[PDB]
Amino acid sequence: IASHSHVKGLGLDESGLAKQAASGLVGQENAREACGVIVELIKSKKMAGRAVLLAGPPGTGKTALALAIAQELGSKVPFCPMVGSEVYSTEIKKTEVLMENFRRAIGLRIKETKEVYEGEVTELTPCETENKTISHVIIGLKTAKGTKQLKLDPSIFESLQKERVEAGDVIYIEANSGAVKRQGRCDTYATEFDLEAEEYVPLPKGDVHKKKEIIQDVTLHDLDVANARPQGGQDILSMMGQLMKPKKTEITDKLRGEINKVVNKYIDQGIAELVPGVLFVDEVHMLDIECFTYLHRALESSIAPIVIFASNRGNCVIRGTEDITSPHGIPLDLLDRVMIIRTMLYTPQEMKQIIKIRAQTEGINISEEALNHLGEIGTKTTLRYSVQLLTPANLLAKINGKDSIEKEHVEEISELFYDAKSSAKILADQQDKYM
Amino acid sequence: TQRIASHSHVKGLGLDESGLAKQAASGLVGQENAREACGVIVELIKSKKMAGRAVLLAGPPGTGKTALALAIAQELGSKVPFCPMVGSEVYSTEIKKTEVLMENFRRAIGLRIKETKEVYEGEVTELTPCETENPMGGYGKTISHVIIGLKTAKGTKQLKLDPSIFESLQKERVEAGDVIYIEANSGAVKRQGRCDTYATEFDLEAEEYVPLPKGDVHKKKEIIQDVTLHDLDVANARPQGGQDILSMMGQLMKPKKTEITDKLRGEINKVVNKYIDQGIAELVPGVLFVDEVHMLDIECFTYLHRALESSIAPIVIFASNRGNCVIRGTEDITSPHGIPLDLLDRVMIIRTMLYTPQEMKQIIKIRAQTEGINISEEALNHLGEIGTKTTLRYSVQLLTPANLLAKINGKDSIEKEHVEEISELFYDAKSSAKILADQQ
Amino acid sequence: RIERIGAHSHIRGLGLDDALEPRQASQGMVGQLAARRAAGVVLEMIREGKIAGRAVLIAGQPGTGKTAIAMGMAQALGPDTPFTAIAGSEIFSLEMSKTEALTQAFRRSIGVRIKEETEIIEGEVVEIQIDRPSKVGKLTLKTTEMETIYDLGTKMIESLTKDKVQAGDVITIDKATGKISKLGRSFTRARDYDAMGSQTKFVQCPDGELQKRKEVVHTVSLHEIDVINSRTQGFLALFSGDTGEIKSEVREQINAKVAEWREEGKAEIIPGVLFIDEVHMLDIESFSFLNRALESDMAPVLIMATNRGITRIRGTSYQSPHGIPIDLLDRLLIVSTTPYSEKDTKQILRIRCEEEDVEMSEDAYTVLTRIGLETSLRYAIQLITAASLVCRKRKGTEVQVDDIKRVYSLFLDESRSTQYMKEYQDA
Amino acid sequence: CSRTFITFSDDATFEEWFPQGRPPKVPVREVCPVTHRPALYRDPVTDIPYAT
Amino acid sequence: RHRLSRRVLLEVATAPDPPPRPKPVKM
Ligand SMILES: Nc1ncnc2c1ncn2[C@@H]1O[C@H](COP(=O)(O)OP(=O)(O)O)[C@@H](O)[C@H]1O
Ligand SMILES: Nc1ncnc2c1ncn2[C@@H]1O[C@H](COP(=O)(O)OP(=O)(O)O)[C@@H](O)[C@H]1O
Ligand SMILES: Nc1ncnc2c1ncn2[C@@H]1O[C@H](COP(=O)(O)OP(=O)(O)O)[C@@H](O)[C@H]1O
Repeated sequence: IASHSHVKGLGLDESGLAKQAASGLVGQENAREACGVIVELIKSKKMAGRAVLLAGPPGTGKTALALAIAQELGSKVPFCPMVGSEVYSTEIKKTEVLMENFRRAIGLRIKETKEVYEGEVTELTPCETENKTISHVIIGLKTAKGTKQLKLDPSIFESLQKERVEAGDVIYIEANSGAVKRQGRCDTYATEFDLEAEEYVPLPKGDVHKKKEIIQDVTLHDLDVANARPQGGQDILSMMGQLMKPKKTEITDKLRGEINKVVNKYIDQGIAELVPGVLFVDEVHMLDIECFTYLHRALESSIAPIVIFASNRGNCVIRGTEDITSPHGIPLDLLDRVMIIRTMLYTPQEMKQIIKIRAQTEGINISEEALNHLGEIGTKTTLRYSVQLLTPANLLAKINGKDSIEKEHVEEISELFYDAKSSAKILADQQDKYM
Repeated sequence: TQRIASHSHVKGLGLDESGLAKQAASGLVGQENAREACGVIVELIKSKKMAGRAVLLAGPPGTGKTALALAIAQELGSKVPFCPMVGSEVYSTEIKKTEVLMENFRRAIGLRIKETKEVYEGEVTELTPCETENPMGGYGKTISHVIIGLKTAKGTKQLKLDPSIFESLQKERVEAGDVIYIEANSGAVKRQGRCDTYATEFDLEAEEYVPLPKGDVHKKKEIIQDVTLHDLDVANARPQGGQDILSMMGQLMKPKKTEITDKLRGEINKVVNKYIDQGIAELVPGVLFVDEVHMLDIECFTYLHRALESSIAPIVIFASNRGNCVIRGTEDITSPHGIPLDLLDRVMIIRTMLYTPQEMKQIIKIRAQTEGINISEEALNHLGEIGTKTTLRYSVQLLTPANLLAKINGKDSIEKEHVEEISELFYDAKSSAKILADQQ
Repeated sequence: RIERIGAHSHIRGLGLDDALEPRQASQGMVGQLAARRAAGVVLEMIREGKIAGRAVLIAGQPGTGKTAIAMGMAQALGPDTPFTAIAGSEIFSLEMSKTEALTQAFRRSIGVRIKEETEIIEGEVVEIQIDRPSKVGKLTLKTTEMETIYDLGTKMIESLTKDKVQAGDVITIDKATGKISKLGRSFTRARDYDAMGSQTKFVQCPDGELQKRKEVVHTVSLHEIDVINSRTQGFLALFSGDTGEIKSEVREQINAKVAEWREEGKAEIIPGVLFIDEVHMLDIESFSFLNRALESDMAPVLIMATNRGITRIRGTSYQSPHGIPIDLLDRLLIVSTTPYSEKDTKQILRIRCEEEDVEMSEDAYTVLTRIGLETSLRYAIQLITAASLVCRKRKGTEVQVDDIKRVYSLFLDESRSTQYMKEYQDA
Repeated sequence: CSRTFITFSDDATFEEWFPQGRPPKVPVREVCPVTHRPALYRDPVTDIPYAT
Repeated sequence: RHRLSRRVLLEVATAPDPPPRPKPVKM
């Protein structure tokens, strides 16, 4: 399935200049060679809070360039595609969404080492003692290497009881999280009973006591929401997730402050590695004046990531003010903090080659005559409309017994289907009949 | 207790066997064109065939919309459910507007269900095992049956049960000389304590000794439940009990409706069909009376003719009072009757006429008969006269205070002077409006 | 069984041929050849599901078959393909935002069918022994072809005792979990035959091998996945009212794991359709979100029925065609529906009356078509059942012209009530 | 037809041991000695049932 | 009705009473 897959990179030469036909992107050469500097800045890991505004008429590739920016940096750096309509949340403060997205666009790759206990359990004798709670528990795990006994806390024994485990089965234990899973009974006892509800898993290999390093990559918003909405095993605090489980509002001292301090403590000791992200806030032109005004302090923060806005309107009334208008629907105070990037409106040839590129993406064999007729049909309409009469055309050609698409196919598909402009006149004609 | 209301006089539409409205019958008078129009939809409801039909009672204020609207619930009878609601009940603080509409749509669709179950009661006299001649190898005898003797006020009979019933009894920890409860269809056995008749002394323990159960030891009586689709929906939505800690959240208010349609296309809406086709339940489609519909928001009006197009929906009897008025929630829209043109295109409008002096006089007489007032012929005539000036509401409301003034003045029937004195102590809307316009 | 017919129950699917050529009055769809052909094309595009993120709008005069075409597509699509019908006004919820409602609606039409090959047993219980003291027992299952004896274990015995099955019952034993699902009873009865009990019912025993490898399937929607994965509240995806999904911690993870499952072949894809009726109710923010919500491989196609013309967009003061901004209107291509002619309205009324099982005379058809052409089609359709009741009340057989003419005077369609609204009721 | 047996392989005596007992109740009102009224109490000191 | 007025408490401060020893057998 492909909806915006034709874009796979800015398609730029080593000198930054945009390669006319490359990476499935054609046209907008200036905008792409400009976004080259943006991606170079993002890979530098030096600046913070720099904003960009991809401005242009509808269907001009600003979003295409935004996704090509993500494709250029790769899947290693975090990318957070966000629409301007996600801020109008009813369960949490409006500015909270913006701040948690700014925090969520910051990545944190932290290598971690953890231990693991596993094998076939031989016996489990809970050490009894007077307090009159169970003191400890001796568990013997037999593996292909050897059999060893170990003492664990009563919480692990309780968890095992939750699993309803018995003596002689296979279990997986983790001392870091404390979660103990039930992989099933040992495999050698498959011949014991005729048929049972237990699952049989081969005797775990390797040493009973084994460790391993895991190179995990997460974001700071994950730690923020984990410290704001804690979780754990065998703790009644989980009740918070049943009666007190609305969306959280991490205070300043928690969103900032302590989380940053602990992350710096992890970094400066050689365990973590910072990776900036890219916050692509599309359809920013419809945010509230409050959001625009908070973006001031949001971007000026030394932690804020590189933001790439994308406006569509030319000059309209700012939402939330109801009386004042500004370019792009964004107030001028915020517009001074962004590096606006133009987006040229596509020309007949550029549009034709865009249609061509899009055709070969989702396995469509279009003939040259039909391709050229699509150019004629497009110069009268928008590119996004002319680039969509391909899948219906291919499906209709598959019905006519023709392997390819001809003139008549796209002419009948262009007749069954109308477009915005061609359908607006139909309503203007029958004005007092549509209600 | 009666507690006479404002519409406790309408007993029905008053239609003859041929479907023609009588001049005065079943409390209603006049409005023949309307009482015959809203009578066809009664048969439409009694057919249980159509879904989503709508009839709009559109007329001036006080013409009788609510009068002959709730009278349909009388003709249809109380057996079929009737869910009335005013247009102001949609606005809520914990449930979205367009959802209260759906919740009321399923509350009007009733589903009566019937079940038959045998029942056992009486003091157990003895429980002796029935021997099985060594079914397995030579270990020991086996319980093939268990002879149980139950004592009741009618008589004492011995009965056999299965060995699984014997195990259930043994684990139930009951003894002899007490009252038990058996249901063979399911097998579960319940206990009702001992027999208060002979088993308990003056001791204090409230073991709930049930007296010797009166009646035959074996009894069967079909239980007839009357559950609506909204009741079962809320039940599957807000479970009950004292287990499954998720259900233990009885401290929270939990008003949280907005039943997701997944639970509609899935549960009860499906088991309803599986019981109907099985011959256990009978669907009883009801009525959804929505008066003051002009109060619904534009979103509500839009959702209305999307829920009315569903195969599962009851009839709707709207009552629009406004004339050409602006739709609530929009601007510079002058849709007639305060209802969007699109929705008016889907409803059948029944126009009620304006009452003449004689019809209002009959209405006043009927309301006086209902309230129990012994109004005289002169007082009735004067009430009709002074009601031709104002609306019918004020005219017919001057029966209780007039009767009080009469009783206070040593009377047993409203006289011509009593309503005149009350007519000066109280006045109608127009008089107060003129008095206000004359003042600041 | 008992689910009364609705205004759209008569259409059982688009009356199209194998070449997407709409027939005149086949499969309940009457006239409207162009829009029906367009809907057939988009449906053929739906049953293929190789592109996701497209939209198609059906516009026309009020009462021309927009929702009718939507229901026809829904029916011709059949099950095994999620179809979600929502009105524009349904997303205005109080427990979640508009964008959240739109995401839920979209993901509710994306199905994930996980094929599971679980081996089980299926046979008639002949004998069961269980030695209570751990406890041990045995089981004997019979099928029409063979029989065998099983040496039940402790947990199998526990499960069978919880189910408490007895001889003669036909059951299925999940070798993996041990769940016992009893389909009914074989030709066996009389536990004691002297105790009370309900009526007995019997069904044939299973055939073929006792143990056989069958194929179960679990089909759930992406919305249900994100839901049950949202929080640890047990048995979610029903929960009567509550969805507060998180964007990244849940949604992106669900998408990634579904992609991974498609990679190895656990459950690849089954896209659906989201018919958004009366989309003019959506706010400017809803369209703003829809702009980029369609730009995703997990964005199923949506169908919108519009009745408005050049009218301001809700939530603002911008005049635009179809009450939809030209930003969202740039993707979706529009389909035009032609007003039904005389012979089209007549045949529509004929089919709709034959659906309600009512017989109308030849002149009844003519007069009702006259009314439904001078008036709206919906009123002429509503007058089919109303006129079918007076006839029965007079012990008639088929609706005549007099019954229709009487029920026409009994009610008012749209204009005979506004023209009489000359009394200044209230404003 | 499906029958059901439960056998006490240990010993046939356990066939009766489980359904053992049958101690029917035989109490009656203990009329008081003073006024011959139906007794409602039992004096802890005398142990004699009284009613007034 | 039984508010235990003050003076009653002062009076209750008197030495306690001996317990009984009931073992009668008669009508
Ligand atoms: N550089 C480009 N190369 C090829 N196609 C493009 C390019 N830019 C835009 N398009 C086409 O335009 C369509 C919509 O572009 P979009 O990213 O929505 O622009 P906007 O954000 O201005 O609406 C896409 O389907 C895409 O095929
Ligand atoms: N057909 C009727 N027969 C008897 N009384 C009527 C009739 N119609 C209206 N009324 C009387 O008029 C009063 C007000 O009418 P109501 O139905 O409340 O007005 P509306 O429905 O127009 O708001 C009622 O209390 C009722 O007693
Ligand atoms: N193609 C069709 N075939 C049969 N009946 C139709 C057709 N189109 C519309 N109708 C009839 O019109 C009535 C309402 O149509 P509707 O779906 O509301 O049109 P719209 O969506 O334009 O308002 C339905 O009761 C239906 O019987």
